[PDB]
Amino acid sequence: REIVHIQAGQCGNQIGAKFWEVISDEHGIDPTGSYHGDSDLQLERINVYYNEAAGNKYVPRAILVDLEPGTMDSVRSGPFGQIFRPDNFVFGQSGAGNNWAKGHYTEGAELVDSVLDVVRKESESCDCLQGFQLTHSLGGGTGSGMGTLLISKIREEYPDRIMNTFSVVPSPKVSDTVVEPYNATLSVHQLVENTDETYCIDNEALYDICFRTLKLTTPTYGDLNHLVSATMSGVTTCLRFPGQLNADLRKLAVNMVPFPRLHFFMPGFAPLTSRGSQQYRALTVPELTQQMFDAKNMMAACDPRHGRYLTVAAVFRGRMSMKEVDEQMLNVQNKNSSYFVEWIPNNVKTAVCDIPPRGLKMSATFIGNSTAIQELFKRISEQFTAMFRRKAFLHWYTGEGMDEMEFTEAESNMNDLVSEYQQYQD
Amino acid sequence: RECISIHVGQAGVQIGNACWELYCLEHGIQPDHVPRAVFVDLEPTVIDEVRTGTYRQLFHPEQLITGKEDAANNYARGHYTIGKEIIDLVLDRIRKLADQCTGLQGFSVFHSFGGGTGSGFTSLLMERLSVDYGKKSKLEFSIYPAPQVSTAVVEPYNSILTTHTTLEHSDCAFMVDNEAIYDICRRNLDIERPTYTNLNRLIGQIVSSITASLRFDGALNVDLTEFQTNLVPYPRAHFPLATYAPVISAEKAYHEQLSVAEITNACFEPANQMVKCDPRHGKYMACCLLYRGDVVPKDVNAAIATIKTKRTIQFVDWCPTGFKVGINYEPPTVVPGGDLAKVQRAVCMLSNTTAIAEAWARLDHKFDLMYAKRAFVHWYVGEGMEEGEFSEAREDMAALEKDYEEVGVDS
Amino acid sequence: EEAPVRVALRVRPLLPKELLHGHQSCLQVEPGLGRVTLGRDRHFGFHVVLAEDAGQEAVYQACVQPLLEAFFEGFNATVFAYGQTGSGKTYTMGEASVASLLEDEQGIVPRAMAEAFKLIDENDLLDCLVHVSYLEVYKEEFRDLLEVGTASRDIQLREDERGNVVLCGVKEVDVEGLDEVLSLLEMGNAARHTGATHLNHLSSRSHTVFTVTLEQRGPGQLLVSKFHFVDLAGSERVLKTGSTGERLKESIQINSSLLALGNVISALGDPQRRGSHIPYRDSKITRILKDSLGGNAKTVMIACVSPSSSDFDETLNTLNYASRAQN
Ligand SMILES: CC(=O)O[C@H]1C(=O)[C@@]2(C)[C@H]([C@H](OC(=O)c3ccccc3)[C@]3(O)C[C@H](OC(=O)[C@H](O)[C@@H](NC(=O)c4ccccc4)c4ccccc4)C(C)=C1C3(C)C)[C@]1(OC(C)=O)CO[C@@H]1C[C@@H]2O
Ligand SMILES: Nc1nc2c(ncn2[C@@H]2O[C@H](COP(=O)(O)OP(=O)(O)OP(=O)(O)O)[C@@H](O)[C@H]2O)c(=O)[nH]1
Ligand SMILES: Nc1nc2c(ncn2[C@@H]2O[C@H](COP(=O)(O)OP(=O)(O)O)[C@@H](O)[C@H]2O)c(=O)[nH]1
Ligand SMILES: Nc1ncnc2c1ncn2[C@@H]1O[C@H](COP(=O)(O)OP(=O)(O)O)[C@@H](O)[C@H]1O
Ligand SMILES: [Mg+2]
Ligand SMILES: [Mg+2]
Repeated sequence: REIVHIQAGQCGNQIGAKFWEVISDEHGIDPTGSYHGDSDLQLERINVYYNEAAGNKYVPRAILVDLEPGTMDSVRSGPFGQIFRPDNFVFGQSGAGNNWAKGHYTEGAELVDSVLDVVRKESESCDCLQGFQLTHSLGGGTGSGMGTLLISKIREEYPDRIMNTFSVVPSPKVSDTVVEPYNATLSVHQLVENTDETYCIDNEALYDICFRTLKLTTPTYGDLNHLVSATMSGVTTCLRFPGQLNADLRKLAVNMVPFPRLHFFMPGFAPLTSRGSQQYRALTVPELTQQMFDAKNMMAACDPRHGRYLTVAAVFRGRMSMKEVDEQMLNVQNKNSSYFVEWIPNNVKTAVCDIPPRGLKMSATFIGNSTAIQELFKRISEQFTAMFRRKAFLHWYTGEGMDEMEFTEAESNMNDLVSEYQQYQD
Repeated sequence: RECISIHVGQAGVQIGNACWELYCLEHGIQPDHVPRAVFVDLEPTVIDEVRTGTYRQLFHPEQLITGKEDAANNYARGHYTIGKEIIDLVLDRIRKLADQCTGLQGFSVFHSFGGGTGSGFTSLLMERLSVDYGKKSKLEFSIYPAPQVSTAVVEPYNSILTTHTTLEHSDCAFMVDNEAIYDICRRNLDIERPTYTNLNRLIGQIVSSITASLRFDGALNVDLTEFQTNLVPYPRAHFPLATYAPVISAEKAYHEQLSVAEITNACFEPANQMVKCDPRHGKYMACCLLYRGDVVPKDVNAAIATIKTKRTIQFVDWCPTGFKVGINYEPPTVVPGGDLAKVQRAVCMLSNTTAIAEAWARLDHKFDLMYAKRAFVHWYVGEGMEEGEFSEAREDMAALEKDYEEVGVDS
Repeated sequence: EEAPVRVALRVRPLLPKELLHGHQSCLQVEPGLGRVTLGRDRHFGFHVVLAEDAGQEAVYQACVQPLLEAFFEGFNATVFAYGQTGSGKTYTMGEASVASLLEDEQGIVPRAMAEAFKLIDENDLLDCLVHVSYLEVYKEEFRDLLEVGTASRDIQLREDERGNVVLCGVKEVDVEGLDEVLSLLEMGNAARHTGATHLNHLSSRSHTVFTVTLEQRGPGQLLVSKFHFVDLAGSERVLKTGSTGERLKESIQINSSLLALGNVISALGDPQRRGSHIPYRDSKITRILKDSLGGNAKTVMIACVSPSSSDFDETLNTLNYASRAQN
């Protein structure tokens, strides 16, 4: 089973960079070098995220897309800047303007067909394709406009596979681009009709974890991308190793969403410790069962306690007992059982791998869907319609082919997407 | 003929892994005859477990079947298109095994409901076997859904659609659940790490009490075909409950002044029978036993007497006696990595009760709650289903529970 | 300005080829009592019940004549053709019907444009302009039927700040006569008879969209009325399970669109659910009926039911659908 990876945007570029720099270390891959796992267990399923060419090189089957050559030139000169086949770099020399419509109408359309050529080269390059990994951000037409333009051509091209969306939704109180939030509405207008799975990521929860719970003072972005890389690495290839009870992307797709409105997801990585001090003899699923289900250790900007739960998708890994999996899950089904909505009896999905990570003895990964994302996209809707009105620095978008009706239909689509969760909270 | 068997589902494949380890130890099967069964799964990884280290060298590998497509844990997708590409090769391999055997006995089927993958493939597999080899023995064991210890989100819908194919394609059926096996591993095994690798040993222990050294070299046989019309009252394919009693440790449980009658009476104690079908109101219609080890049959026709004279575990009114006594000479066998007892006599049991409809209510109301809001329907529409099959499955369970209402306790 | 739902029921008379196989009847239409005897026990009431002796002018005077006043008073108007394939949906709409030669045998479409110009010249004080638009919906996509071809990936939907459904990429013709209307609908049907000029692979399984629209302006009160001619797909359901590999997506289209529309009308079924979220966003034909379903609009439901016993359970499913939605 085979999956490829998409990188759009500078933030998506950094996310993908640290992701490959983690996941190649899990299989034991020297950058120029080869497999070096001391067991054969790291080798048995490497056809997922790699392709053999010469017994030494193992090329990551990935996509390199930006509207600026300097960011990917910084990537290719960095730590693992030799592991990519450089033809996979795809970029125009044009402006990386922050308009969604710049990346979706004109200055993305200059670069769509090359990306389509690369994904048609790499889809049927090898055996049966499984899914697609979209890492991008909403804070740039690189990720917002050209990202949704890519996957909107993909789902008309490939109606079969799974569209993993890794989005960076701008946090409301820490909004580091003042001219941003139109791009969020335009992005989410054409996410909800194309993908199936979106693990929305919010930066302020990462600052909350690494800066409050972890006592590491400096919030260097390498640590943030390191945490997001650990989060996504506790999803896919963890379920593509030997496991006691293993799943795939499609099982979580059938488990989590009620409806085919595809009902966005909240990721979470369980073991978070201060660097050396937090050795504490509290190491089990149980401590991790409690660590996943708090207001922190949740990458949503919204508070996940404030609202119901739809589906707990827990991913466990390490040598462990299933009775003290299901017993802890019954405790979660009984304590918070008020906002754990009752008419779906099992709200839990269990994913068990055999292997630990490289250094840690046991770890877990949480994937969530609550009604609390209503009180994140309502806040984004409020920040949209607040400074939609005065229009005085809105006329950047009009001359790029964007019309007046598109914004309002995007508003209504995102707003009744909020309204269905306004319904199902009760 | 050793009931050439099938296995499907990661539960089914691993439970056959431990069961098959018990098989290849209990006869002194060296790693140098032939494995007399097949392993089929829609994921290659669970099969490549055994195809990597232990028992890869044992097996001729040219006869196990994998599917390179998706896992597809939903009854619609598992029954339909994504499992269509595998069924024919499986049929040709099992007909090769039907040709190489001579005077076979039947089919023991190991799968589960917990996920659509080992359910719909299982369903049309049993359907095609009823077309091909319907004048044979069809025994099926599936792992029953949990009432509240459940794992899959989509846990009901698979089993609800699976209640049709278990009706008109097998006759005897076993549905043992995880929950009270965890209760066994806490209470009577006396460990606090229950992993599936021991539950698989327990089901392998109960099937090794059914079949293997009984049929293979030895002379005191008790027939499978003398079960399938000695365990149903009436030929609606009812659902007996099997229970392996001496689950005590060979480490701490040195109650070594032990006889047959203790575990014999412990075959009828409520909180030990691996399902939530205690005789609170369920009554007994047939309680065929199998003993292995040492038998003074005075213990048999004294334990039967002292159960008969309780008037608390009341039998069926119309069924006068329903017993059949299996006596085998050979003891069970303990795997060195295992945990079982190594006791010179041992008793498994099996019996059909009334209160299976209680677990059916536990599954049925659970189905109807999420059915009421039209919960997950778009996946099953996306692999070609309809509302009418849900309606037929609902009324199928209704007909089954009415049948258990009349022909059971009511006279 | 918000009105409840009006319902019209019409039986067609029996066609010969559905009788030549030796079929019989299963209905007993009670026009005064307002229901029918389906088989023996099924007695399903409605608003307007007509037997198998009805013309297009009878349904026109019964329902469209109250619709025309509201359309000439600034209210939205929508009629839609539901029923079995062969039960007479194309006859019920009768977009500029021709082959059915007799004057009582063409449908509402020439009749509304025949009665428009009697009041257009009388309403010459207010600004009155009438423009038309004829479209097709199939495979969860669109088709400009006033065009020989335009890519459905290039045509998308919109929505305005007032809160109504807006279209783009659609040809508009300010009409001044019935000749232009029936010419463009001759061409519309002549360029999509089997389905957008292509080999009929159940072209009646698609949806087709037509819309008449009148504006109102003098001190300049902008209240624009629409007179929709919606023409739906068939009421039947195809099991289809293995037909051509994985290409049962046509069944996915109609089954998803009508389960979505069924959840919409069943959300109007229980009055507890009519304060809930109405899932228009599952299908395009549901989004085009968003402002059409209630609000300031005007709604007449017509489900072409079958007379014979050969269509017994399918007409039962149709009557169940109308009893859940017929309102
Ligand atoms: C022997 C050992 O485990 O020491 C750890 C360690 O003590 C802790 C502090 C590590 C340490 O990580 C962090 O503090 C951290 C910093 C920024 C963002 C996220 C985490 C560690 O950096 C992390 C790292 O742990 C790993 O090696 C995991 O396999 C990790 N892989 C990488 O971090 C990695 C390193 C080099 C290149 C590429 C990747 C992993 C685990 C799960 C999923 C993905 C990756 C190492 C050795 C340690 C330190 C350095 C202290 C912890 O994090 C992870 C992901 O393992 C935080 O708590 C976990 C486990 C430990 O408590
Ligand atoms: N007792 C026992 N139960 C198991 C074991 N493995 C899994 N189960 C349970 O049985 C159910 C069936 O396992 P699955 O892995 O879903 O088998 P499947 O339905 O064919 O689906 P796949 O994942 O594709 O194999 C699971 O939901 C588990 O809850 C096991 O080893 N022992
Ligand atoms: N956590 C994290 N967020 C980032 C990083 N770089 C950028 N972002 C966020 O991503 C948003 C958009 O970045 P992006 O669109 O990729 O940059 P662009 O491609 O040049 O437009 C910005 O608002 C940043 O807040 C990073 O290294 N780490
Ligand atoms: N009530 C009716 N009165 C007279 N003719 C009818 C009636 N209903 C259907 N027909 C005839 O049946 C023919 C085919 O019906 P059609 O409208 O194509 O069915 P549908 O559009 O529902 O598939 C039409 O040419 C029409 O003349
Ligand atoms: Mg399995
Ligand atoms: Mg027709």
